[PDB]
Amino acid sequence: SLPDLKIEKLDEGVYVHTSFEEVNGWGVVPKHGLVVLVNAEAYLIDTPFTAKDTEKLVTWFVERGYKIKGSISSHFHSDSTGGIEWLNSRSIPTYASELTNELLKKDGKVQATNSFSGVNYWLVKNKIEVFYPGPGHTPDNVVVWLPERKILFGGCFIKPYGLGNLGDANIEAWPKSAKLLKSKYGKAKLVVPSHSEVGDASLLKLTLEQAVKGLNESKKP
Ligand SMILES: [Zn+2]
Ligand SMILES: [Zn+2]
Repeated sequence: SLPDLKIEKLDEGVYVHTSFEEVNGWGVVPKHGLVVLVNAEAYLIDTPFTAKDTEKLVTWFVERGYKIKGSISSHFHSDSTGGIEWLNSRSIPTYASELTNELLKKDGKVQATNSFSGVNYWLVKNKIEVFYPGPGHTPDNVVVWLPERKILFGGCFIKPYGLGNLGDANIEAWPKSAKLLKSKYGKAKLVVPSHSEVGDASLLKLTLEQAVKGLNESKKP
């Protein structure tokens, strides 16, 4: 009564996990995150929505011989953070920016056990980089960059065709943030949005255009 968790190889050492929720007005919405393999260590880039799918995901990798070293959540909404509590319960390190952890707390959610400040953060040196482009979809949204394969996980900041719900957005800042992100990751081979298909670096430009339009629409009565 709700489509099963998918796990699909995207590139060498990189898998996309897709979990599903019904969202009022939007239908059955896929949520994409990654699993990144560094030698025999696995890192979750976003959790699924639920504890149950987070556990399915972890078990798939552990069964195949990988050690779950950590998760990083790209923003505070539950499509990035739903599994943090379960991971914490299993003593799997969970990561989020300081600002994401603040907004988890404000939202009455379980926090990541580890936090980081600043604009650039290496989760794994030379392998998994976290970048804060500025506010957009949410105040805290970050992207995750995999330098070896030139893969950008955009999370819910990358919105090539429409912005989604602006309830927690900073629409005034989003164009400036999008310009920064576009300027920094023109090199991306694959850009992975949360809620639409994988594309290339062109999704950075499309997101900027959407942000610009959305800011314009915000200024109409
Ligand atoms: Zn969100
Ligand atoms: Zn989302």
